[PDB]
Amino acid sequence: AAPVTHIWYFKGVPSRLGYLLDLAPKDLEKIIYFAAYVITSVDEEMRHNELSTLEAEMAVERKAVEDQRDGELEARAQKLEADLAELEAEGAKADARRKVRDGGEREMRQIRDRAQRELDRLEDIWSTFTKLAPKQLIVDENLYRELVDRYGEYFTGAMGAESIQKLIENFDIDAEAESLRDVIRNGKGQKKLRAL
Amino acid sequence: SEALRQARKDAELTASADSVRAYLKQIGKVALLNAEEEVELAKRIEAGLYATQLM
Amino acid sequence: GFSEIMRSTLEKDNTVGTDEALLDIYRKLRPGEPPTKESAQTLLENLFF
Amino acid sequence: LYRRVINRNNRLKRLIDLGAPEIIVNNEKRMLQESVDALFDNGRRGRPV
Amino acid sequence: RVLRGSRLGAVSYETDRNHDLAPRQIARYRTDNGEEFEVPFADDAEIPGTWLCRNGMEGTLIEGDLPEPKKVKPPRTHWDMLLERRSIEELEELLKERLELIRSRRRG
DNA sequence: AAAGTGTTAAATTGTGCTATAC
DNA sequence: AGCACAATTTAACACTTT
Repeated sequence: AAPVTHIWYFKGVPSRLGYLLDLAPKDLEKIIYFAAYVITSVDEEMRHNELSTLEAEMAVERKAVEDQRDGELEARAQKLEADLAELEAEGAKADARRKVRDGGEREMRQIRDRAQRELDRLEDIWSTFTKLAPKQLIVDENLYRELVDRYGEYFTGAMGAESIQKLIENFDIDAEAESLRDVIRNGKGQKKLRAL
Repeated sequence: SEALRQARKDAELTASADSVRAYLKQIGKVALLNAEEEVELAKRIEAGLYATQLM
Repeated sequence: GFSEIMRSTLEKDNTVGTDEALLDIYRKLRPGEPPTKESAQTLLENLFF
Repeated sequence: LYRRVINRNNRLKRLIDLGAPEIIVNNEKRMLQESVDALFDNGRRGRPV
Repeated sequence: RVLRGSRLGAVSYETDRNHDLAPRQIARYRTDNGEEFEVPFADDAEIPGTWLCRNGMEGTLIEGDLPEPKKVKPPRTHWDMLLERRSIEELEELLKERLELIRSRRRG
């Protein structure tokens, strides 16, 4: 009821499925035993031409994160103004006022750094989307759901032997044959020794 | 705690080739429920079933 | 103190402290598990003690 | 080994028609893969049956 | 000791033949994915309509008899397990309730 | 001057074999 | 257990940004 890879053609030495797809065996075992999604196709035309509108919409969410950040930062500024106003409206000790001004800076730092962490997350998902290509891997298992619910129409990804069957379907043998003929003819080094 | 709050991040990206341990680490990521959340989930289930029947 | 190899490894080791070595031992032994404070001071005493 | 293959195949065929979350179906497909691998060449990937 | 064993069966000693054998007729069934299977039968035999073919799935005869759907049901299709324990008035006064929660939560 | 970045060697894992008859 | 062998990594390198 679901496809299954033959074990002789995956766990050999050298692995024939790894050579036929240019995938490492440590990545092949992550794919076919349900540990990492693999991109199996990507529409290059839609991702090429709608890239500007997609990054323009991405800047909207980035500025929404920055706007909630500066709103909480203004809240922390008004809160620390209220602390240093109402505590210092009367006579007070010095070191507790130092601790109050320190804790205000601590909560402001917490706000801007939580915002920095989620800003880096939103940068990372877009940097992952902009370099999409088949025979990749997504080991995160949360980033793939973020790529499926958002920009989920530009590609396809799967797990296991049905994804390996889909990669074998879209596999033009003559292109890889001519490229492997040309690498050993022109280039040299470890790249030539591998391509044989 | 950068290291302490790292190696916690770098833990969930390893293979763990024993499949039983892989299944246990997979099911560990969902939290439990209290005594009154299951009531809300069951109400949502029964409402959705009635709506699909009326559909 | 005599130990011409021991101070050499103490230079080239780079890991300083109790917790900083405990996370390294746990991450090399499990491997890849969240470091806690039970698994720091009870793993070494639950393997040889 | 034939019994384990057709057992996990029948259980996958029942879990798919019943409607199931993705975790149970993926666990069943991984068990099916390990059963067929144990049938063809035992003790190669992982521990032997 | 020796421990003889047998897969349960028999070996008969009729010398084989190949000329006089009671006569047979061939039926042909057709499965769901357009496959054709030829089955021999004795002449004094009621040829059945459906046959479990070599493909693994059932195939009807090539004629147009249409014997039986036999009125087989679902079984329990959840719902039924919902409708048998909870009645329609309790659901209609609940679903609409949930429906109003879609109206109030959307605008706050 | 740092910081990567890809290309090039020693370490690092896995596979296969190990006589004959009672 | 080891003996050999070939495939797959740390690290050691100059080259090019920052």
